[PDB]
Amino acid sequence: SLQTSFVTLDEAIKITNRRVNAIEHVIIPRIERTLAYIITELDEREREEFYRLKKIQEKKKIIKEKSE
Amino acid sequence: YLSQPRLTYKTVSGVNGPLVILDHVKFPRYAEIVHLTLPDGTKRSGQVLEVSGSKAVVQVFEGTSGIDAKKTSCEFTGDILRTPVSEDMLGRVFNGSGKPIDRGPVVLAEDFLDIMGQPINPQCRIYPEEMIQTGISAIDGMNSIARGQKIPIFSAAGLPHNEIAAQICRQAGLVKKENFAIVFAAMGVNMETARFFKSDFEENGSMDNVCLFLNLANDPTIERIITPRLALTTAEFLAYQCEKHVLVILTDMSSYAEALREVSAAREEVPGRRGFPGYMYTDLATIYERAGRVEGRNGSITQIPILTMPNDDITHPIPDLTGYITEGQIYVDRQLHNRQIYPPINVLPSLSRLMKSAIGEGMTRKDHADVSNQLYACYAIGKDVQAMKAVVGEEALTSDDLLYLEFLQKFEKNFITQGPYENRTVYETLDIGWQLLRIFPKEMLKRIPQSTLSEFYPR
Amino acid sequence: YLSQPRLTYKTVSGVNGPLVILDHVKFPRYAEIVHLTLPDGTKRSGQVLEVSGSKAVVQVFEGTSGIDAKKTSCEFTGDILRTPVSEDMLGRVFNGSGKPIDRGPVVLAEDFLDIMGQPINPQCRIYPEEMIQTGISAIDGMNSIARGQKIPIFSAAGLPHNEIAAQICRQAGLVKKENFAIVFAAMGVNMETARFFKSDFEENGSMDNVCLFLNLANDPTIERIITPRLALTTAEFLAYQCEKHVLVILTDMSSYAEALREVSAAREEVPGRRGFPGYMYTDLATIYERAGRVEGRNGSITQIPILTMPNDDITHPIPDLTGYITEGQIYVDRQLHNRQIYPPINVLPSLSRLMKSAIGEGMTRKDHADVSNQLYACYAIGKDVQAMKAVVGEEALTSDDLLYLEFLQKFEKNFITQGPYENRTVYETLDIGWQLLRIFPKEMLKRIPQSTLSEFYPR
Amino acid sequence: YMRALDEYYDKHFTEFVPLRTKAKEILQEEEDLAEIVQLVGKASLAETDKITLEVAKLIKDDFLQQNGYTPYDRFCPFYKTVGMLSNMISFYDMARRAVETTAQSDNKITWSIIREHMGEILYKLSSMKFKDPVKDGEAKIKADYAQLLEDMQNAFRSLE
Amino acid sequence: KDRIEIFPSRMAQTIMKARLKGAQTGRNLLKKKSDALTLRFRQILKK
Repeated sequence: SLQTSFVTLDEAIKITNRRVNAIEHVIIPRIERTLAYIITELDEREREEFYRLKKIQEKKKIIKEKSE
Repeated sequence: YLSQPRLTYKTVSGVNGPLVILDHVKFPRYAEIVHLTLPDGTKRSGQVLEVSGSKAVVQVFEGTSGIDAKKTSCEFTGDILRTPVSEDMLGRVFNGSGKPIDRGPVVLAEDFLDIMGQPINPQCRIYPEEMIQTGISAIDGMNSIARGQKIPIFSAAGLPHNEIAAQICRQAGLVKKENFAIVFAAMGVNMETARFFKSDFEENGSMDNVCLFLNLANDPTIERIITPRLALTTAEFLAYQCEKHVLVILTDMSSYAEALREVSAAREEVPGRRGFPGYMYTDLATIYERAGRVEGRNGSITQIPILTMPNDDITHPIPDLTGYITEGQIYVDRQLHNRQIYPPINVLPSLSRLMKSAIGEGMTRKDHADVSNQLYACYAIGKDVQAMKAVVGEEALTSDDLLYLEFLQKFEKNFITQGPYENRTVYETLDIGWQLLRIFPKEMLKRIPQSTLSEFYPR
Repeated sequence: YLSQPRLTYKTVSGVNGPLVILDHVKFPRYAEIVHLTLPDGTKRSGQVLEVSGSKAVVQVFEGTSGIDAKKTSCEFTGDILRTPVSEDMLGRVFNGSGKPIDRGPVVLAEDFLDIMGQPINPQCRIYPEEMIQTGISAIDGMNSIARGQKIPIFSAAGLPHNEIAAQICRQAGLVKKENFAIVFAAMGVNMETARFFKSDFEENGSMDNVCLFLNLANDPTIERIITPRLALTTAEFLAYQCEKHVLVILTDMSSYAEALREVSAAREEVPGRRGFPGYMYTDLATIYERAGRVEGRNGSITQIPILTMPNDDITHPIPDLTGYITEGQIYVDRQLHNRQIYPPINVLPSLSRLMKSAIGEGMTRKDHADVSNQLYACYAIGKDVQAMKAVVGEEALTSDDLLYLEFLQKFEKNFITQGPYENRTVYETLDIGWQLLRIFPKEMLKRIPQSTLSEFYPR
Repeated sequence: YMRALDEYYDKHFTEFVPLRTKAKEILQEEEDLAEIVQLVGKASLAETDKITLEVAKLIKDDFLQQNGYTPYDRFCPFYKTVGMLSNMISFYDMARRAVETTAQSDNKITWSIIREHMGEILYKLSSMKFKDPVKDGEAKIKADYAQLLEDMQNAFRSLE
Repeated sequence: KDRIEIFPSRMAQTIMKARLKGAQTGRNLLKKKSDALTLRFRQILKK
C-alpha cells in the first residue's frame, strides 16, 4: 500500500508542479504583457483625445480673433 | 556671399515656450538664424521655424528664460545655419553648438557647410561592402558591420553600451587579413560618460583623430537638435572632401528624440506614438541617412548611434523608428549584463542588413553565412528549450534538447563572452562558432549544406 | 413647383478638402443642392452643409480636385436633394449618385422624393412577424430574420460577408407551411466585389428585380454619404408605394462611416470616439431605421447592412452604434473562417431581436424557440469547456464536458457549415439541431420544456 | 485569390490543390497542439499527433523557409515547390497510415521508431531545398524527388 | 505568443485584471495542493 501510494503521489506531484510552472511561466506572464499593452493603448487613446480637444480649443480662440 | 548689413530688430511680439514670435521682420527667411542679445547682454541664438507675413517664430536654442519683450535685440544673420568646417576639427572638443570648450581658438573655417546637409543622389551611392572587423564576436560573426552601414547600439539605462562603443572605436579595422577618424557627438550625456569617452580616446593615441561634440546633461535642450547635425556635417566634410574614413557616434539619441519631443510639443505638432512628433521618422532619417559611401570618393561615414531604449521596450518609438531607418541594430541585453557576460550583445534580436554582402567568398571566409545562420537557429532553439524546461523540468527533456542547452551555455560562455580589450579576428570568431556547431551531429545542422559541412565540420 | 431662375455664383471663397466655402450668397438654404461648373466644363454636385449669413459651406460629392476660386460657378438649385424614382429602377445599375452606368437613360421620374425620406409614425408602423427563410441555418435556426427587420451582418476584413449576403439574397423567401425586389447600395466596394454581386444577380436571373447603386472604391468618397440614402429612397418608393417587398443590402457601412469622418474632419467639428463625428448615431439611425412595415401598405423593407469591423473590434464605434440602432447583428467570425467553416457565422455574439415573435406554432414550428435556446446554451458551455481543455487537458475533463465538446464540434460541422448553394429550410435546420441536442441526454437539456422534449427528442 | 486560381492549378499542377489543403491542415493542427504541448508537455501526445508535429516542423524548417541569398533558393520554380510539398505530404500520409495500421497491434509503430528507422529519409526531405533549379535541371530535380519518394515507399514497406 | 489578443479597452483591462487574479488564485491553490502531495510523499518515503 505504501509503495502504490508513493508511486501515484509521484505522478500527482509531477503533474501539479507542471501545472503550477505552466501557469506562472506562461499564463500569468501572458496576461501581464497583455495588461501592459492595454494600459499603453488606453494612454494612446487619451492622448489622441487630448490633442483633438486642444486643437478645437485653439480653433475657437482663432475664431474669436477672426470675429473681434 | 552676403555683402549687405544685417537687420537688428527689437520688435519682439511674444514669447511662448522656446518660441520668440518676432513681428515687423522684413522678408523673413525660413530656417534663418537669429542672434538674440538679451537685456543683460547674454547672447543666445535661434532658428526661424516659421515665417508668415512679417512674423518670425524664432526657436531659441538656449531657452527663453530672461527674454524681455521690448529690450531683446534679434539680429537676423540672413542665412541658414552654416557650420564652419576644417580638418583642424580633428582633435578638439566642442559644445553642442560647435563652440570650442577645450580652450582652443574658434575653428578657422575651411568652408561653411549647411548644417542640414543634402541627400546623396542614390544613383551615385555605393553599397557598403567592405567589412569592419569590430573585433566583437557577436558583431563580426552574426551582425558583421560594413563600412558605411548605419548600425545603432540599442541599449538601456545602465548597460555597457559606453564600453561597447569605446571598444568598437578602439579595435575597428578592415578584414584585409589606415586609421578611422571618429566624430563623437553626445547628447544629454552625463559628465561621467563624457569623461569616460574622452579618457578612453586619450588613453589610446587616437585623440589626434577624434572630434568631440558635447551637450552634457545640463546644457541647453534645444541645442541637442543640432548637435547631431554639426557632427554629421563635420563627418561629411572629412569623408567626402578630405576622404577620411569617419566613424560617427551619436550618444543617447534618446536624449535627442526627447529634445525633439520637447520642441514639437511646444509647437503643438501632430503627435505620433507616445507623444513623439509625427515626423520623428523623417527627422531621425535626416540624421541617420547621412552615412554610406559615395561614387568616386574614397571616404565613408559609418554610423553607430547609441540610444537608451526606454523601459527596455524595443517597441518604443525611438528604437522602433531607428530600426526602420538604420541598417540593423546591436541589441545590448539586461538579462546578460545581470549575469555579467561582456559584451551583453543578445544576438537573437540583433540585425545587420549589410552582412549578407559584406561576408562570403573572397571577403572574410566562405563558411561565414552558413555558420552565422546556424548559430542563430541553434541559439533560438536553445532559448526555446530553456523556456520549455521552465515548465517541464530536466526530466522531460530529450537528448536533443539537452544538446541545445549545452550549445546555449557554451555559446554565451565562448562566443558572446569576450574580454573588454580582446580583439578577435573574424576567422577566430568563425572557428569558435564551429567549436559550438560541432556540439551537434550533422543532421541537426539543418541550415548548412553538405558542401560546407563536409569541408569545415570535421577538423 | 419652382419657377424662379437659379442664381449662379462665381464667388467661391475657399477650398478645403471636400468643402467649398462660398460668400455673398443670397439667403442660403441649408441642405440645398449646388451644381459647380469647374473651369474646364466639368460639372460636379454638392450639398450645403451649413449656411451662415451670406456664407455656405458646400460639400462637393465628386471631390474638389481642380476647383479654383474666381472661375468655379456654383448654381444654387434652390431645393434640397430630390431624387427621381420609378418602378423601372428595378433592373438598373446606377453609380453612387444615382446616375446610370449601365448605358441606359436617366430615370424618367415617376416621382421626386427627398432622399432623407419623410419619417413614419410609430403609431402606424406595423410589427414585422413573418420570418424570412434565409436558408442559412446559422440564421434561421438561431437568429432568424423577420420580414422588416434591420439585421446587419457584422464582419471583418477578409471574411466572406459578400458570399453570405449573396446567398441570403438568392435564397430568401417566406416560410412555407412575395418575391423580394433587391435594392443594393454598394459603398466602397472594390471592383471585384461589385462585379461579384452583379454577376451573381445576373446568374440567378434576378436582374429584373435588382437595383444596384454602385459607389466603387475609386469613386469619389463623399458620394457614398448619399448613396445609401438614394438606395433607401428607391426602396421606400418600391415598398410603401408600389407595394413590393424589398430587401435592402448596404455593402459597407464602415466605408459610409469613414466618408462621414472625412466630412466631419473637414468641417473641424468636435469629434467623438475614434474621430468619427459625434452625431454618427443619429446619422446612422436615419439610414437603418428606414426598414420595417407600415399599416395599409402591403410592401415592406428588409434591411441587411454589412459592416467591416476594424481590427475585428465589435466595440469600435461603427459596429457599436449599428448594434444600438439595428435589431441585432449576424456576426461573421475570423476564428471560424480561418478554420474554413463557411458561413463563418458565430452564433454567440449574434442575435435577432425580432426572432422571438417570428417563430413558434403555425409560423415555423412548435420546437423552434426551444431548439434555438438550447443550441445556444450548449454552444456557449462548449466554448467555455474548450477554453478549459487547453488549461487542464482532456484527462481532467468530465465526461459531460466531453459531451459538450463533441456537441460543439458536430454543431459547427453540421449546423453552421453549409454549402454556399444549399438552402436548408427552417424545418431541416431544426431537425439538424435536434440531431445534435440528442447528443446529450434529456436531463441535460434544461432549456427545453418537458412537453417539447418528449414530443421531439426520441424520434 | 485561391478560388480564382484553381481553374488554372487543376490543369497545370493537378495535385497541388489537395497538397495545399493538406499542408494548411497540418500547420493548423500543429498550431492547435502547440498551446497544449507548451502547457502540458509531449507525454500526452497521441502517436498520430506526434507525426503531425514532426511533419509540421519539417514543413516550417525545410519547405517554408527559404534563404533568399543563396544560389539554390534565391529562386524556386513551381515544379520544385510542388515537388517538395508532394514529397512531404506523401511522407505524412505514409507515416499516419503506418501508425493507424499498427496502433491496434503488438507491432506498434511510433514516431520514435520511424525516426530511428528513417533518419536518412528525413534528412533527404530536409535537404530537398538545396537542389538548385539551374545548376540541376528541372528533369534532374523532379527525378531526384521521385527517387526520394520511391526510397520512402520502400522504407515504409520494410518498416511494416 | 506575447499577448492574449483581446482588444484594448477599459472593459478589456477589467477582464484582464480579473483573469490575472484568477490565474494567481489557481497558482496558489495548486501550489498548496502540491505542498500537500509533497508532504504526504515525503512522509511516505520516510515510512
